[PDB]
Amino acid sequence: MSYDIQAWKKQCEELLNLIFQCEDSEPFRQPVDLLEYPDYRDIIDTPMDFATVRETLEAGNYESPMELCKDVRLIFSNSKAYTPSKRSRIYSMSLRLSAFFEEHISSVLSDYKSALRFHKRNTI
Ligand SMILES: [Ca+2]
Repeated sequence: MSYDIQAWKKQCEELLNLIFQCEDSEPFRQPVDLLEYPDYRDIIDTPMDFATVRETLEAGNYESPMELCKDVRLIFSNSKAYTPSKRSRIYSMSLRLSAFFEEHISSVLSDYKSALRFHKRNTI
């Protein structure tokens, strides 16, 4: 629907589904095992992963798609910070998936911004 403040929830649910099914998401699907990799929290302040993102959205615990976007971007910035070189195949995966996410999220954010101005201002 045009001017739908709820539309982002379905749009982001679909986008996450397409990310989970993409081979490039494999390293990012689940929280890093902090017991297997006990230096991970030495480097990364705030772990994030696509399963946490998907559960947060399904729970209704994101206020806006900007919040979900900030979490997804944290996945990719965490991977950049943790991986040791741009030669890492894991970093390479994070670049391909990042570029895919950013291509699709822009219209979700734009559509949400317009919907919210309508929600706040309309005299229907
Ligand atoms: Ca790095």
